[PDB]
Amino acid sequence: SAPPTLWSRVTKFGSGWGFWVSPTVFITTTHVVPTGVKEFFGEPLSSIAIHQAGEFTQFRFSKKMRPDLTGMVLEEGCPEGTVCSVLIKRDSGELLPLAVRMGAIASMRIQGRLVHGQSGMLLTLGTIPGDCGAPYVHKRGNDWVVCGVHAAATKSGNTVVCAVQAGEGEINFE
Amino acid sequence: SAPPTLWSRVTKFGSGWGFWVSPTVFITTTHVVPTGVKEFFGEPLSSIAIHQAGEFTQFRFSKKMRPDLTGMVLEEGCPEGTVCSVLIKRDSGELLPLAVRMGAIASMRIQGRLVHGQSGMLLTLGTIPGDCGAPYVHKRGNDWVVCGVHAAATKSGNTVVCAVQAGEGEINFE
Repeated sequence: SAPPTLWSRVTKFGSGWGFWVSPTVFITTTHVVPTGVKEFFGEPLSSIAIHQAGEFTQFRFSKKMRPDLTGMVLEEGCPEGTVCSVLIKRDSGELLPLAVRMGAIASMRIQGRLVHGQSGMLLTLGTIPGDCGAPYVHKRGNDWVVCGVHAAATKSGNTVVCAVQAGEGEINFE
Repeated sequence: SAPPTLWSRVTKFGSGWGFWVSPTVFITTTHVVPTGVKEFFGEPLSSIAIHQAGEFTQFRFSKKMRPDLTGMVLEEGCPEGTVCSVLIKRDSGELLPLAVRMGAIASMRIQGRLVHGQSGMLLTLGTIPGDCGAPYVHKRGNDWVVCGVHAAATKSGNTVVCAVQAGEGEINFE
């Protein structure tokens, strides 16, 4: 079970959520990012290094925004076959950690677009519209690491997709 | 473990393999299908109903080619999260059943192309060039069913991709 400080990194943001990886680094899902604003968390956009790759968005602020936090490992994608936890917060405040077995990084057709991400199968009460941005995490030893942020899910809800940093690894026909 | 008759359905074909689903139906991987020939298994192409969808190829012959076989269930894709077996035959005759936990149906970038298929993670000695066409199977009760045919694999070999019948199911941003 995630400690309270880990949950405290999960942060309401735009139409979804985001995650404080460190005092200065915040990750979220591209499509939830508020548009037509001049600031994020009170900081002018120009003072922020905003990196975006498909559905994966990262902010690095020039000042410490969460100095209470230690830096956490951000993996480029979740270990295939690993059971990760999606740290879902609901608007009510309810915490809903969901266990998901991670699959492959690939592109999924989502509402007309081919979206690069990583799929997983819900093991656990699933994800719902508004959950986008919630972090996918797992433990390595006594530490938690984050590997993706929630983006989408199948109609049944049994399959979820998170945005990741990793690109398209080498696959060959056999 | 698969019975000898199940293995007997796995059939050398072109640059890979194919699988007899029934006395008249044979499935294989599109890219292994021999080109510039007039017959398959001694039957004129015109007497064959050849169906192709991406890397999934199916033949239905107009005569019984394997009357020794009972019809087997062909699933449109493998159950996500299920441990399937890839029934690999090697050119030497060696049988190499590999256990693979199946992931999501999606598109993978493979040598420049976005290829529709289903990925899985090798659990078990992996797949090698020449294995394409080998069936992905699992048991339901006392029966075996087939759900895909081998197409490709990552450089590490830890991730494999089979061609399937199923199309792109509904996914929505959350």
